[PDB]
Amino acid sequence: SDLELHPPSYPWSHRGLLSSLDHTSIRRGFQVYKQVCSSCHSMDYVAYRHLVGVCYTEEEAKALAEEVEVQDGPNDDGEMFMRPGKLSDYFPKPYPNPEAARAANNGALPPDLSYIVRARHGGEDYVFSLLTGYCEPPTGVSLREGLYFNPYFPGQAIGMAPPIYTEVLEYDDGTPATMSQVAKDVATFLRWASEPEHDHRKRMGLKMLLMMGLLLPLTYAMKRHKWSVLKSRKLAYRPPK
Amino acid sequence: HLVGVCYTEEEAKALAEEVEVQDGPNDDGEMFMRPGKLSDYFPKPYPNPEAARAANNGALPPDLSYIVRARHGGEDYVFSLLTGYCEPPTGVSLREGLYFNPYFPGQAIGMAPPIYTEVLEYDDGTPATMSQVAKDVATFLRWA
Amino acid sequence: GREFGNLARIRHVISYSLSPFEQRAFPSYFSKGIPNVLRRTRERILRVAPPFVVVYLIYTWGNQEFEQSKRKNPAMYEND
Amino acid sequence: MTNMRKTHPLFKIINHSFIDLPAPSNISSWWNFGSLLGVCLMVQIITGLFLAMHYTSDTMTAFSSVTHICRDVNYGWLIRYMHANGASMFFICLFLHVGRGLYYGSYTFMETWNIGVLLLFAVMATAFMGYVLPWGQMSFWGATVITNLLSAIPYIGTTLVEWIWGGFSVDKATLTRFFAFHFILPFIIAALAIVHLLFLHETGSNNPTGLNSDADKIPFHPYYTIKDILGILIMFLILMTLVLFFPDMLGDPDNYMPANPLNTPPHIKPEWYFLFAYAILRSIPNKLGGVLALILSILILALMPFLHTSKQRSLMFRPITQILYWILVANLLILTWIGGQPVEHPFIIIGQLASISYFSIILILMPISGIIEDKMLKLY
Amino acid sequence: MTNMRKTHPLFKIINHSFIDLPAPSNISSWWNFGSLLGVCLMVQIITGLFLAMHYTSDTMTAFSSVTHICRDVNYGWLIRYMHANGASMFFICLFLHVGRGLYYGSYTFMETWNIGVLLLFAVMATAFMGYVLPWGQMSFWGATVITNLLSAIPYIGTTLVEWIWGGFSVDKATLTRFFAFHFILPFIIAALAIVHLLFLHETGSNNPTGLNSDADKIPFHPYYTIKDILGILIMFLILMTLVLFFPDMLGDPDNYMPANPLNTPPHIKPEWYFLFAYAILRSIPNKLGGVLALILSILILALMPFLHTSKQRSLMFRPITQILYWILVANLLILTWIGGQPVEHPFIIIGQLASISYFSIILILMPISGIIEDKMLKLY
Amino acid sequence: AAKNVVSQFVSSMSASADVLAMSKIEIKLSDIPEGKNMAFKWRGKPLFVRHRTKKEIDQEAAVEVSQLRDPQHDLDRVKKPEWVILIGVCTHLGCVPIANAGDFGGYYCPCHGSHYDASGRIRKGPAPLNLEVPAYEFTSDDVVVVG
Ligand code: HEC
Ligand code: HEC
Ligand code: HEM
Ligand code: HEM
Ligand code: HEM
Ligand code: HEM
Ligand code: FES
Repeated sequence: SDLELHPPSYPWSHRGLLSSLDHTSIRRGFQVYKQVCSSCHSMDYVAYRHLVGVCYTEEEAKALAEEVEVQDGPNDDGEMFMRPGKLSDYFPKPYPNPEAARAANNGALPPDLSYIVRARHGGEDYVFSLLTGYCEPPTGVSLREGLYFNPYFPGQAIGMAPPIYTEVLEYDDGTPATMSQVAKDVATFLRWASEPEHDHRKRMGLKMLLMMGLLLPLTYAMKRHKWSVLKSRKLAYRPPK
Repeated sequence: HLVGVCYTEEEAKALAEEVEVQDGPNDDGEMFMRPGKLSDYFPKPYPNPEAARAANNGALPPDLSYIVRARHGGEDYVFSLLTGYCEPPTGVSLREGLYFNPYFPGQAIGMAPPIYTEVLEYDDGTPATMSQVAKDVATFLRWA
Repeated sequence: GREFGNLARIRHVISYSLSPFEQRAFPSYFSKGIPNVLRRTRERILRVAPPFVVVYLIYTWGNQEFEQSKRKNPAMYEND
Repeated sequence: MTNMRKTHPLFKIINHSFIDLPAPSNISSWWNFGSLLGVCLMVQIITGLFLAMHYTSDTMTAFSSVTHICRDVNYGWLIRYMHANGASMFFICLFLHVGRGLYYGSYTFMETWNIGVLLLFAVMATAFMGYVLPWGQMSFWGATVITNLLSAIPYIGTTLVEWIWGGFSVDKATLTRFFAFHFILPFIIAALAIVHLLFLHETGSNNPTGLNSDADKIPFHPYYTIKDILGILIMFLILMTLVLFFPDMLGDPDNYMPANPLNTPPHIKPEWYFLFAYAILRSIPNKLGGVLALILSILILALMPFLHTSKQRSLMFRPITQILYWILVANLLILTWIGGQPVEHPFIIIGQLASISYFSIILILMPISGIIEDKMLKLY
Repeated sequence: MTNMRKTHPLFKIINHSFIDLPAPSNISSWWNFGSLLGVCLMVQIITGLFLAMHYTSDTMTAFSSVTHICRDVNYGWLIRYMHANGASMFFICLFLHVGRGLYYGSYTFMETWNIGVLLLFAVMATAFMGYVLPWGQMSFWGATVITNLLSAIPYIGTTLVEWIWGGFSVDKATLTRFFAFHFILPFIIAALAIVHLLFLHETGSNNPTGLNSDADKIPFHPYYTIKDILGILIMFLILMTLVLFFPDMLGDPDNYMPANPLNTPPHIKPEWYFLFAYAILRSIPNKLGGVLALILSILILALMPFLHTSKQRSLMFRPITQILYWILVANLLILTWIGGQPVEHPFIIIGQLASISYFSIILILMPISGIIEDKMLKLY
Repeated sequence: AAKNVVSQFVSSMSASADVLAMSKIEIKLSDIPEGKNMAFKWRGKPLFVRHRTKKEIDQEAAVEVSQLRDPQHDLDRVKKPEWVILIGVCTHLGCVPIANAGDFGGYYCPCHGSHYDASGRIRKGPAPLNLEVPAYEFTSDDVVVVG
């Protein structure tokens, strides 16, 4: 069907005008991506050093980077070799090229989730509604293998199997990993991944509002000084008759 | 680039088709070999310069696309280098994998003498002496 | 060629002004700003507003007409 | 001694154009807007220069360079979104400047008006190629659609489009030459703005009453200096609340995907300030008709000084033409709304009626109304 | 009435600058050269614009884009070699323009001279970063050497060089920002040339006799119009024979290799128009002293109007200072030769004596010679 | 406001985050065994590190300063003589020296045959100068910070 279903507005902790992101939720959503979403989706523009000072310390992010193996080279014989990862390494590819993703995902290409709440209408609301909106198809419509019904996906036939259920991973802080909690955490993490400057942007905006609230009446007062020399000027016509 | 300079369209197409080049990816993301085409560039002998250094005893054979314009003397330097391999004088000790060439800077080149008399057979019946082959390849390098 | 001194010919006109340090920058700002703004908006509201009012009506009608254009016609699938 | 301000040959021009310039005392805040445009131009140039130290005009690396600017350059996201929202602020100030010129009869300064419409064409071309530059999905498909409809010219159109492309489609050569042209045109815009200021300064500015303001003129400094400073501060407030709080309310989300030639978007738009012209371009079911409709929809401002049939310059004392002017602003907003809508019912008939009404109000209704208004004052 | 050439506000500027401008009748072919510079500047801009249509400022593809211009773009080799040999022609015309100004006493037009010195600094910086742009071996190593001499500045130099580099050495960020700055500086050069012409037309131009040429002045059109067109055509003859017959007699062969940070060249030089400054800097056995020697060499060229101690303006009637001037030009030729030589015997002592004689001739010998001439002519 | 704007644009012209990440090396640690040198990658250049013995230290210190091609002793090349850290680029044509080769028992270049000792000095070959030593910093002995 060509009819579309808009996702609703959720009360996010960063929804407000000066409201920053909850960094524990970004840490939990990074764990959700690492354990679930990294098998199919890529994060080509995010590195491990971006996690320092946001969700993890330097040594925690160093351990996270060294858990994986990165292709590197050329060696002195001219051959490629695996090495442990470091902080300057970006997040590992699931597939070496998109045609391998097409072959491994029944013809569908799992998109790079680095701008996925910036490239979709709804933002993180759309991601939450897509992850928590898998349901049985209604009567009249039928779907084949490799397809799953999702009313928030355009066309209502998504090639992605439902990846999140109750207790799909174990959190580091002991939070109960329900489907809604895991989806909210990964939506917060994807919002941070699309907008890493978000808290700094809102702090800059707060300083800008304070500075403009200081400076606009003062510049208005200077203008009205230099113009109130003219705005009380009185004229008189005195013809000699 | 050889069409209209040295070869015809079908001659350059046969020259391209007689070598096998790299193509990919296919529908399942696997690299594969294919016959060459006219738009294909000349094939690299090595995939990376470290493999070239490993194969050529440390030394890296340079890319000869501007080797006339990147050397002082131009094709005179190439003709003097290719025809100027001589025995070293007394007092000069030369290691393995190095060859005396007085036109090379430092007089110790890592390239073995690559051309001799009947080093190949020409298509037009020109006798393949060392000087003729060196002059022909210097003219080709000046064109390149 | 066109500067102060040769702009216009003015006769018998007296101007009075005072220093900006002598007078207030906001002399009765609200108590005379509000009726002046009300006078200006009542002299211009009938010329300005009704085009934008009918833009709002056309916008709402077009959006709702597109929404019922995407609506399924119940007259179909009635014969069988 | 010697007055250095009125004698030094570099300070004499600065004095005559900004300090001792006789300006009308009663010009409203609308007369700020052109100065804002100049400031916006400088802002764009400055931000553009700081985008040019990290941007690469290669189709493999353009999106990667833009993401590298946003993520790794210190405050690079700030400069990029300042550049984008400053282009939007440029078009806001440009539209209000043109509306001031239309309302107050400032088009009788004919040379200034013609240099203006040349500047408007140059700014639209610069913004189009700049929007192509990040090489997103939306940039590639907008460039493809605009050049494909530019191919409608008979007997030269396909050759001209393949010459502009440098190939069979929108490719690497198109992006690199668009980077060069987008770099070079704002300096031509600055030179044309200098010519614009000269052609205005031969005769002074207009006032909202439309009368000869020679009896009441004041120096530009300090009155319009501090007024322009206040307008600059307010425009900076709106620009920074557009950048720091709602950085994507005016852009399209689909530009954050990489350019896929295989995948077409379900709905193709230019950015909002082109949108009304796009609506006019699709109000005629003929390719040449739509192209000429767009060209005359921009060039009707150049045709405007020959349509003035009234004995009063401004619209301050002309209520019927005021009503027609606000109806014109109304259906310009309507065409802007239609241009972002897909081509089904009732958007097609609304856009056709809006384009017909736009051309009939500018061409027919305003001179007839001016004749009627002259008849009411016992002048005709 | 219909004298539009002197009533139209745009056309009267071109009239007053190029048609009815009173010029001295007796100015030689040397006075052509500055006009050539403007034309050469335009040529550079035009060629650069087309070179900007296919060049990518990425370290992995800058050399590849240059080879693609020279091989695959239709007449792209012609555009590139016209750009390089036009840079050489621009510096030839700059040297002859500066030599005319030094010989004929034209430095007494002090504002024109100082705007010229700023123009010369801007053109040298533009040509340096433009030579960095093709990303050969010599481009990278010359940029590294010149930035290290900039790092010789105490207590702020190292942080300034890592700020200009955008990192630890010459790299991707340096090349991209050098492309941005190399694009933007010639338009500032054009604006400074407009200021140059403004100051000169304020003061009038000089003649080879150094006398007041108000008694015998001719219109610029058509005399100097056809004379500068003849000069432009001669300059295009020399430029096109340099492009089409000897394209590499001024360039360096090692720039035809890709940039290798691992391999250093055996001898590192800049281009020929920087060789005299390189020899001046290299002669003093210190870093900060050599950088100050280069800066103060161009600064004593700027300081030249304060050293004129003669009652005559030009050198036409001053044979001793003529001899000193030709010794100075000869010394500049020697310094240009030494700058292209490596540091062995006797090039160090020849360059040291050459730089010492250069500063002694400019700072000491010429005013003493002018005083001796004033004694010999019985002036005082 | 003008301070913050100018400072932000100047800081934008400075080094980016990826360049600052690539400038510092991961921990070299004490993985170097006795006699063996190992090579890492740093700024597109090889970096050799080696443990050094006291007999080799005295053998390198026996060679004087002014009598060589370039005046440089062994004592000012390294701060602690236990380790030697150097950039592994041959300075003739930009090749890579071979670990533990040559007549001096140091490095040897297979490109044109430049003999290097344990200190990186040139003694036999067409190399115009030495192998340069980076400026490193000594923390506690489990970590050495070069870069
Ligand atoms: C392999 C089974 C995957 C897992 C694990 C995850 N995703 Fe995925 N995703 C996959 C495919 C094959 C597709 C494309 C399907 C199609 O029909 O296009 C997707 C798509 C998405 C999208 C994009 C939706 C859109 O409108 O384009 C999103 C936002 C998405 N997937 C989210 C997502 C998250 C958050 C995951 C971790 C829990 C995740 N996916 C895992 C394949 C697979
Ligand atoms: C493998 C044995 C090669 C054959 C076949 C050819 N060349 Fe070569 N060449 C080779 C090496 C390993 C090197 C570098 C050695 C060194 O000491 O640097 C070279 C070098 C050159 C050069 C560059 C000379 C210079 O001054 O840099 C040239 C111009 C050259 N070789 C020419 C050349 C020609 C024309 C060949 C075909 C007949 C040829 N070489 C074959 C290795 C090998
Ligand atoms: C000479 C000065 C200018 C330079 C050097 C310049 C340079 C650039 C560069 C490099 C980009 C790509 C980076 C990006 O994606 O934002 C860009 C984008 C853009 N530029 Fe400019 N620009 C200049 C002036 C202007 C002007 C005057 C306008 C307005 C008409 C403009 C409008 C745009 C737009 C709309 C974009 C797209 C922004 C986006 O990605 O959303 N530019 N410019
Ligand atoms: C590139 C963007 C533009 C800039 C920078 C610019 C600049 C200026 C400036 C500085 C002024 C004088 C101050 C003022 O009166 O507001 C002005 C006035 C004017 N401009 Fe522009 N302008 C631009 C676009 C245009 C366009 C597109 C037009 C034509 C529709 C135009 C027509 C005029 C007119 C008629 C005036 C006279 C105002 C009056 O006296 O009423 N300008 N412009
Ligand atoms: C704004 C106008 C200009 C643009 C867009 C421009 C652009 C370029 C570009 C893209 C290159 C690299 C292509 C190449 O290597 O040939 C280049 C090279 C160069 N440019 Fe410019 N340029 C401009 C003006 C100038 C000026 C005024 C000069 C000084 C006379 C100059 C001097 C050079 C030099 C010396 C090179 C190196 C030539 C070479 O080694 O191949 N450019 N320019
Ligand atoms: C950017 C390159 C330059 C351009 C385009 C330029 C342009 C011009 C032009 C068009 C003239 C008038 C025609 C003439 O007399 O030759 C002129 C004259 C002059 N220029 Fe330049 N110039 C340049 C560089 C310089 C420099 C570097 C200096 C300072 C050393 C300088 C100082 C002068 C002087 C003193 C005159 C007066 C000539 C006289 O009356 O004797 N110019 N220039
Ligand atoms: S490159 Fe190492 S010995 Fe020549």
